[PDB]
Amino acid sequence: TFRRLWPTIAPFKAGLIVAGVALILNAASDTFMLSLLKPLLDDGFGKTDRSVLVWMPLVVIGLMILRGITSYVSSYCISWVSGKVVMTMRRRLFGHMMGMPVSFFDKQSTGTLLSRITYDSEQVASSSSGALITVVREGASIIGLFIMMFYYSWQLSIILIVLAPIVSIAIRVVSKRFRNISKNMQNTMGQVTTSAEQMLKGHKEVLIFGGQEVETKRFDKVSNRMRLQGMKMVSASSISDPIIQLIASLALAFVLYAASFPSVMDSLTAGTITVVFSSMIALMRPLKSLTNVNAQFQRGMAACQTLFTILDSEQEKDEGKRVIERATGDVEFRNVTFTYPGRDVPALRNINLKIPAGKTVALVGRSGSGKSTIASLITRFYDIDEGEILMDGHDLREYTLASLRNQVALVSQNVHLFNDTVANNIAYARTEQYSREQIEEAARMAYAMDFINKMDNGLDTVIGENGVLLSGGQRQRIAIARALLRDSPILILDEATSALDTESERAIQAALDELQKNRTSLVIAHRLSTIEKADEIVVVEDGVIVERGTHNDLLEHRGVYAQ
Amino acid sequence: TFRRLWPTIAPFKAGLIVAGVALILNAASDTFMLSLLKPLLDDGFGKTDRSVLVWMPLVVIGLMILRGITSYVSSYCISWVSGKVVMTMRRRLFGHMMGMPVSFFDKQSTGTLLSRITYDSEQVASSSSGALITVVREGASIIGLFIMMFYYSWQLSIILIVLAPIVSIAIRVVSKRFRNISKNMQNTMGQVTTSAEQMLKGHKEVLIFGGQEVETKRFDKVSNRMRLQGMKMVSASSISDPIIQLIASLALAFVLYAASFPSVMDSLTAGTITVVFSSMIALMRPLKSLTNVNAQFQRGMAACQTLFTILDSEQEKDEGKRVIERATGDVEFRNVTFTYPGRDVPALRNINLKIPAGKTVALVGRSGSGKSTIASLITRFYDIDEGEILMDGHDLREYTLASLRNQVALVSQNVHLFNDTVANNIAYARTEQYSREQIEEAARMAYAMDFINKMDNGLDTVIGENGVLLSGGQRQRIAIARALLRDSPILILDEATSALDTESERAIQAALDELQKNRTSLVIAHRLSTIEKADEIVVVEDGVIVERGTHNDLLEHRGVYAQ
Repeated sequence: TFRRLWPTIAPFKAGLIVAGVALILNAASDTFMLSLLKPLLDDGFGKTDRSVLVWMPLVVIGLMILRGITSYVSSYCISWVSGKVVMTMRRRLFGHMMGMPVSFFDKQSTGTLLSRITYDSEQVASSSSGALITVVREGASIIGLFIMMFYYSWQLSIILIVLAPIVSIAIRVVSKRFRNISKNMQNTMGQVTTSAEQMLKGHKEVLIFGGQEVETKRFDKVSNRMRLQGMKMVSASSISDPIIQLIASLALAFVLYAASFPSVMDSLTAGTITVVFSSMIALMRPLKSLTNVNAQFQRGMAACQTLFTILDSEQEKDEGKRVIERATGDVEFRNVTFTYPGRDVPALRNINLKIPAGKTVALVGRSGSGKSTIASLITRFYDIDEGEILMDGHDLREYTLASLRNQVALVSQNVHLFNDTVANNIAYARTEQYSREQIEEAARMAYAMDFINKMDNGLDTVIGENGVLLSGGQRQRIAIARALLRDSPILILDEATSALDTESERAIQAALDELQKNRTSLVIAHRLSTIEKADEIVVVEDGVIVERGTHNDLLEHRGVYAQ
Repeated sequence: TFRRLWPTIAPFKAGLIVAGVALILNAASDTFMLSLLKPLLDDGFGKTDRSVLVWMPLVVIGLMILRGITSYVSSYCISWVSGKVVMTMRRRLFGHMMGMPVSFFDKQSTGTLLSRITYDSEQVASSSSGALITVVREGASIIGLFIMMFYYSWQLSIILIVLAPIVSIAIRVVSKRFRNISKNMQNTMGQVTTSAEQMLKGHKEVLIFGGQEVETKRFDKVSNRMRLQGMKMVSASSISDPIIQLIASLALAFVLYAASFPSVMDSLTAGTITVVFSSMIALMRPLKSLTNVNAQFQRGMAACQTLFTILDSEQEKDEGKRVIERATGDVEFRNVTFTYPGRDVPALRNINLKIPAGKTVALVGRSGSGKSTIASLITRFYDIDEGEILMDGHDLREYTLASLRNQVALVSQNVHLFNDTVANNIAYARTEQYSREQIEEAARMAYAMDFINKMDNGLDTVIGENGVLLSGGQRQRIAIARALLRDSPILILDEATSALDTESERAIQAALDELQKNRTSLVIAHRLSTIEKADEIVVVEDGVIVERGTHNDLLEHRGVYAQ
């Protein structure tokens, strides 16, 4: 139940199994390397036999080469499984995030989603594989050390297997106690840090009201309290390991005393006691690691639960089913009002605008509200809170999203150029339904083939980031070319600020009459030239419409039309 | 950095010396613990059978008690030094931050200054002190271990002091080689991660054009590349430790093979070789710890350099020296252009404005473009780029900043409340000057008797870490009381209340009557009732004044009155 991850890692069980075998060999390498001490001392520097010290360097090098090569094999295989489960997790996560509605993508998570794909998904497999290493390698180290101690000295091994659970619980209970103490001290330290934050935050009022003398005198007390809290934190942290080592040394002294008093014991040779004591020092580390393996694993699976919440989150609802291809019917807004998801202030009041068929009715004015969100409403980026958007005699909630978004083409300057070729970028998604002849025809009709064909290889060069890096005016032309692959009877034109693209601005306008040759066009205009050729103008400020005139007819209540 | 840091830590050299000698004793303790093996293997299981195995465990417990006590003493004393140097660093840094211009706080550095107060100031003492811990301790371990070898086996100790330079340079060079190998792979991983980010930042375009299939395919490609880069990165990272251990094992095997010669043997007892190889295995850690010493001290000095760059930055320009006590003169904005720091668009365009003394000149901006900056210019938060503010017949560059800020008083509902008494938050840096009777009179004139009675102790209640949680109206009434008590000749009413409450609203109205009846007030307004009561209303849009008259006078072109 706590995993919900085994199906994803199931196809790669071979890597886990071979990594476990490699780690078993890794632990056995150190176990045999410590077992070497008995021939090193008994057969070596005890009874004089130098022949055992001739091959002892060679067997040390052999076991160390085994240890290095099996450590690398374990790392490679466990990281291969981690890499492939990360690849599958990121693949599913990205496939689900692309389908998620943009309201989730808008300001709920914008830069941390890369961390979800990159950092948290890495952390899941990193912590899980670290836990598996720490429970296999170190567990087998404990088992091998106890086997060796049983084999060489079953008496001291019995004493050690009596106290090893005892010293394990002694480590675990004091670690938990001091970690809880450190958590309480951390909470207090965070409170004082937030007090310092509040001291820093009112910088403007310190300058006017009085000066820095009182603030410095109070920060002296706050920083002294921070210093005392830090000293107590590090004191509680540094009193932990000494106690653990002291209890481990109590166990060490008990084991050494088990060789002292019983005359039936102390039949060990020098090598046997050396091995059974080096086994204790080599067992201290696995005992310390096995106690903390569950915390690491639970951290990993907590990150994995965080990554699963996004994975199985609500996706973009596709309840509408009306399929539409080349709608000649026009869009109409009837008292539709939209509030931004995240806020409560309606940025768009009841809109009764009906944009006609084939016309170029624009929207004028920086409303700081749902002026731009009408574009989002046409393409169903943000679902309309109340009202109906009726295009071609049917509400947008009835249409299939895939068919509907094919009807609408969005032209802007903030255009995400996909990391592909120019031909694929201006024929994205439907890269096979348009052939390179259509690409050339649309580029020539876009008044944009001159610089595209100038661009290195032409239509087959790479347009992506860290590439040719076309400009914003050139991005307008590329988006217009993508729209001039047609199959988009609804045009929505952002127009940006129209920062003097000049012959490319004339390209935008010539291509705009080419688009509006048959397209129902809604322009969120910031250029008066588009207003001049606009057949109708509706001006919205602060989410409320003020006029529905037409340029010179609109000058009855001028306001800011001159500017 | 350390050259200029050392005076700061100089008064606390006693703690450094005590921690250093404690670490010397800790190193000596663990080396004596290793040295105890020679009695254990010679006078114990060796030639002399018994009469040492009660001495040995008792001395082991004593040495481990010494090890724990010395470790805790070193941790506490080095933490005391770290605390008393970080407290001085934080105090100096905060005293310089309070003196820096508001432009430094306003988006040149966000609330992460707290981190530079807390985190990057800690890391220095965390990196330096830890480096010292790893300098004095591990070196004293090294100086211990070789001596422990020299006392027991000079023959093997010569081989080991030949090799330990060789092993040290081998460890250092392979570590440098593999870190240099790893950082290039890290750069490539960052590049493909940025490519994945650019894939993520196209969600609107992908949804419009239905390229989720193409996006999933290209993300499969980039995620496979990411997985391969991760596998190569962890391979390069995990091929380092095996090579280090193999080189150390070559050194160990060479030592052990040299022990096989008759010249080295015939003097190494069972305990002598045991202590020699125990010293060998214990000598692994200090060398890597010295490499980590160099790395840690470099990182700490980098952080300290960052903090010093923050410390020695340019401060508030206090070149003016003219002192003003009661500024009864009219204020004048005369041909003034202000540009926001970090931006090129002038928030305030070149415009002229008179602020007659004793009059409530109202400044009206719906958008806020250049509205609130007029309040900031008088208080010299942001220095005026062009033009002079002729206050009382002199430029503010001539006036001393302290007196100028004493004359003016900013009033808003966004006023932050200091974590002091209400009697001290109502008089900041003036509670020692204005007596409690004046505090009572200010509370009486502030019409905050109900809210000051909501406080428990009343006049002397503590509004600390949001202890009382005064609301926007309550906070505005406290700031109003502060303005009354300080008796600022110039008032700047933010009027950010924006028609909230009634008793607080009438309190604001009556209190601004008490204030502005004998006090010039540059009011930026949201409530239109204040605008009607205002004498000279100045409508400001896009940094330029459009209409400078009365409500009925400039009703010819209302602009924003009907809103």
